[PDB]
Amino acid sequence: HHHHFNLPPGNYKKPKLLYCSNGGHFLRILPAGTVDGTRDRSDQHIQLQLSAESVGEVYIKSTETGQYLAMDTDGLLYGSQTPNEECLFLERLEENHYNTYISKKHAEKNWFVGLKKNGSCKRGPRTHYGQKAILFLPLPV
Repeated sequence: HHHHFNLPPGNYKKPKLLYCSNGGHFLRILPAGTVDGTRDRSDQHIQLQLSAESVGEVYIKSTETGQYLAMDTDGLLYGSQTPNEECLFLERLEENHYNTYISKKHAEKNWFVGLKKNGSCKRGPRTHYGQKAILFLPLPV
């Protein structure tokens, strides 16, 4: 293990919106496969269904398009049509409150899912423990 094992409560029974406290954007996976964030709660591409593959390891999938959130070899988030190694994330509690998602594939490098204040996703190498960009709150749809 390269990381702690404090897990968030909550479950995967229903879809969620992944709200980033950094700028208040919801993670969004557009049909074209791009990933970013939007503050529009009415967006049809921010409803996500998480599922556990192993305790603390999850897939994050767009309920609208079926695409899986994934992080590529250069740390960019993209929507994948099919599940692969780049789609698994270690879901952990952070700051005794938030959910953080570490790329399983690049876990030794501490690459997280994160959104900047302007709503653009952060590239893996630019993320790290301590940032507000990596902190999310799963909200009901």
